[PDB]
Amino acid sequence: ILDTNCDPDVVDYPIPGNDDAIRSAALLTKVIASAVAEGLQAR
Amino acid sequence: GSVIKKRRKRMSKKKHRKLLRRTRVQRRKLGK
Amino acid sequence: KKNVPHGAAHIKSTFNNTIVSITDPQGNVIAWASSGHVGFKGSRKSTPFAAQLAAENAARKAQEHGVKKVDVFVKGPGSGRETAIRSLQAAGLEVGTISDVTPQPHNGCRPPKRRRV
Amino acid sequence: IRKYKPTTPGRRGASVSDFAEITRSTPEKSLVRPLHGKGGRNAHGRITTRHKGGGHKRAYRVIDFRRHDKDGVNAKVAHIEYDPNRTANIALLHYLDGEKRYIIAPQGLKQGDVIESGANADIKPGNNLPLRNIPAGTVIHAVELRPGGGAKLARSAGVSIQLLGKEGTYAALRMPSGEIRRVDVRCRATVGEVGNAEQSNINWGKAGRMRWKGKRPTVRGVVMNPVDHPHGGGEGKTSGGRHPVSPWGKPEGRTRKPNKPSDKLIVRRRRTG
Amino acid sequence: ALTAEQKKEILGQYGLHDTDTGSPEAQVALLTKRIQDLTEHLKVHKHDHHSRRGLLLLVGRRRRLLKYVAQVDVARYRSLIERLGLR
Amino acid sequence: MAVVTMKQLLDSGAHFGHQTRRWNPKMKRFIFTDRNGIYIIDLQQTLTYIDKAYEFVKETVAHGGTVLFVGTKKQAQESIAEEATRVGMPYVN
Amino acid sequence: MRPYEIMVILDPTLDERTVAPSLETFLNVIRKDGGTVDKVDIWGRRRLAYEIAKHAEGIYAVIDVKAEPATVSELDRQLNLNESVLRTKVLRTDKH
Amino acid sequence: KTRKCVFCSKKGQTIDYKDTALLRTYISERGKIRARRVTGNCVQHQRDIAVAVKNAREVALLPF
RNA sequence: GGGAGACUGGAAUUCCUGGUGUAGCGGUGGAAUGCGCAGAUAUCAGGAGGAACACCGGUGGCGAAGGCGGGUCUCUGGGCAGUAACUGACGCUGAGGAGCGAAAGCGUGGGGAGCGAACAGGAUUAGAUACCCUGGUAGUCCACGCCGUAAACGGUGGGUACUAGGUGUGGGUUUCCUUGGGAUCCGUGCCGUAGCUAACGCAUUAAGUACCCCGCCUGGGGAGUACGGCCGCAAGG
Ligand SMILES: [Mg+2]
Ligand SMILES: [Mg+2]
Ligand SMILES: [Mg+2]
Ligand SMILES: [Mg+2]
Ligand SMILES: [Mg+2]
Ligand SMILES: [Mg+2]
Ligand SMILES: [Mg+2]
Ligand SMILES: [Mg+2]
Ligand SMILES: [Mg+2]
Repeated sequence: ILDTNCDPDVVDYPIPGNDDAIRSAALLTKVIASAVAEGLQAR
Repeated sequence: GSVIKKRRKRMSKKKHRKLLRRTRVQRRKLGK
Repeated sequence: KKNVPHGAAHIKSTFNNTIVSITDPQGNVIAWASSGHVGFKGSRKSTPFAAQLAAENAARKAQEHGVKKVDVFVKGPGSGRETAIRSLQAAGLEVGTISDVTPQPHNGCRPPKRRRV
Repeated sequence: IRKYKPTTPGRRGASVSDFAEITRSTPEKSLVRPLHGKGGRNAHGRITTRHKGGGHKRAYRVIDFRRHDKDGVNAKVAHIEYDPNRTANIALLHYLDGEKRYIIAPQGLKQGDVIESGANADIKPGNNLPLRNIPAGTVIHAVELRPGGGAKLARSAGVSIQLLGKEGTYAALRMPSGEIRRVDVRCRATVGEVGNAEQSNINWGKAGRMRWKGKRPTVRGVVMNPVDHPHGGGEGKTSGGRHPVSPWGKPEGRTRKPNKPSDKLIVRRRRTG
Repeated sequence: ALTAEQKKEILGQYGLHDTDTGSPEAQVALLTKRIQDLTEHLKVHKHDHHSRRGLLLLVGRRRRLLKYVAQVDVARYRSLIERLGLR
Repeated sequence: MAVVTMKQLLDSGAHFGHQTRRWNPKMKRFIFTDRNGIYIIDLQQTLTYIDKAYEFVKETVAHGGTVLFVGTKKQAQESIAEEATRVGMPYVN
Repeated sequence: MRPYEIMVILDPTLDERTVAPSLETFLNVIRKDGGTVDKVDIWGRRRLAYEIAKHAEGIYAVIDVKAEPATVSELDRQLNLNESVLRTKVLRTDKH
Repeated sequence: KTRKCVFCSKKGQTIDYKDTALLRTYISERGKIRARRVTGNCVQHQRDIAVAVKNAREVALLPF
């Protein structure tokens, strides 16, 4: 999860957003959890 | 690698071309 | 003399000086000004204050003829465009509309070399 | 262009015209008229134009420069012959009427193709057309100087006039020299560029060919006496002793037409460079 | 390059049997026809520099096929040569 | 395909950035505007990269593999711990 | 033969009642040389984007010709030489 | 943008140099051609749209 | 954007003409050589000409390598997939040789807008024959021909069977949904273990595991120089 202080040459799959906001980080983690769950359900 | 050998070759080629430019007229007078 | 209700204005603001020239919708200029004419010279011509002074001088010269509303046409980059627009709008003239009429060469004439300094 | 071999000193770098595009080797007996050399002497018998003397006698090969008549009558080219008095080959027309005439044979004029004069003619190299009907921007040659006066501009080989934008009763022409002239639109013009473009690159090699063409030697004034040329001889190789001046005392100045002539048609002279 | 009829007729004329596509003689005939077409194309456009390389490649393939047929059966090779008018 | 909306993405507050000295000069591919000294992030490129990463994760889980988390700050330790205990996946707090 | 689409922009000063006869007279050459089906679409009196030979609007026309390359080239040449025509654009409809 | 395409996916539309409305819905406000990253289309249809816009500008159907 | 030939158009710079129009314009970290008061700079209309075709335009496409993108028309080379029909070893390399071959330069006839070798001056410096500024001859452009030189770099030759893979991109086909995913073969990317190396780094597009072929080397300068020979109008290789 990158921000204004990340390196695009280092990160390959940039996921912009914000990591300082606790609520934003929690929502992003929930979204990632839902995504991995929808990916697992296919097996 | 480095540029030492390249600079040496450049200097040698430049001196050779200067000598050729200087002796062009004499070479032409001899080869005419 | 003549009378003109409204017209256009052209702001050629290069990296050295700003030339403001007001004209009629036909294309006949009647009042122009610049930093070189207002007093600045050399590098002092490429400044926002000199551009504002030239713009206000042009606005005064146009009001002396009877111009009230102008449509602004700014040119290529250069510090003093917004400053000249503000000076024109504050000297007692209406901005009306603003357009950036900049010549964009589509890879036309080859530009000069690059500065090595 | 055919370059001769360096067999003798007279053929070191000599060249000649390939003579391509020429079908017949003889002219039309009915369109041949006599003409004798003059050696540059006017009616008074005195040598007027220097450097003109012995040369191979030639025929006239009458060429119609007006083409005012035979508008709706087409004509197919028969042969492409050589003309000594001209700089480019000539073309023999076989008019559908029955008569034959000669043309300057512009570039790209093959044998068998048909041309058609008149106002309703198509824009193609070879046929005549009035400037009023010729669209602006095309290329023409040997058009005229006055209505029905005859072709007088761009008649040499490889040269051509550029018809710029016309306006009113006048059309603008750019000459091969670069001059911008104006001519009344009522003038008949020939479309296409003159043929024999390879001309002007022939190396004569020796003085024999120029002497056969009728060009005598030319003596420079520096090697003459003060009584013959302003560039006095002196004692040694002199550079002239003064500014360059004609043998009759005329300096290398404008020497143009008299002041205030009937030159209202010209709008821009040529450039010196 | 070649249409579906001008090529089908050449195949039927220079083939070994019915529905014979790719035989030595048929391939050589097709390569010769393409070589003539490319030679005319180059005579029209004498500064291609790519059609010339293609022509050289096709000529190399034709030479390889000719060598193969000559090493296999000299009779068929000479027959094809006399029928096509090469060398 | 789209799973999250820009409305929710903006209501959550996932567009703030760092100060002037803590900015990456090479981030010209994602910066859109600078309001009140805060670098604003784009939305369309982010939505596209989200789908790209979704496809990547789908292919990864199809081939066989889970996602492992990591964290060191003292502001989301319990959050990540609960998420991990719920989803059955690695985590470090 | 091959198919081609010719977009013609004529002079706006002319009337709409002389566009079809002119196009027919210009296409008679193809009709007599190669022969093909014709499809004329006249929707002139359209404002142009920029100026063309000191003109504001123009008369657009679309023609479809399944004829030879030489035929379409001669037609384009005649249209360009004509004075009433202002612009011509020939496109290939089969593949290109 | 972010969508597959309107031609490579809808498979029910063509690209012609006469569809002034279709070309105006794709070019920018200043008459410039939009980038593929903004239009969200396949490379083939993007090149086709570019060629169509160029033909329109040549036949004087757009203000360049 | 594979090449060749032909036609055609826009932006932009330069020049000229017809209007408006003043005492500055160009230029630099500051300053003038330059353009003006003979009407400079600047704006509207018209005309002349030549290079290149903004936006689409990119870790994207093609080509054997150079290299190639305004639009239209004629020809043509190369490559991919599917059917899988046809001859059935005809497969790969290649000493000499032949062809193509970045830019620069020369001859012929043109054109030359801008840029711009040399050349003139303005400015700094103790000295500027340069970096900066002002004009500009060859050159950059067209057709016929020439020398065969580049960091022609992927500094990595062409061909064949294999080596966890992960993941964007261009193309042609299939099973599962019914717009989304798996499989199929080639190119183009970036990481990565096994393996290779002195390390950098390569790592299915090898620099790895194996083989056929051509060229090169046995220390740096001398010297890619002299001699003789070959190509070449000349430079030059
Ligand atoms: Mg004489
Ligand atoms: Mg004497
Ligand atoms: Mg005397
Ligand atoms: Mg003496
Ligand atoms: Mg060899
Ligand atoms: Mg060159
Ligand atoms: Mg030259
Ligand atoms: Mg200079
Ligand atoms: Mg040597």
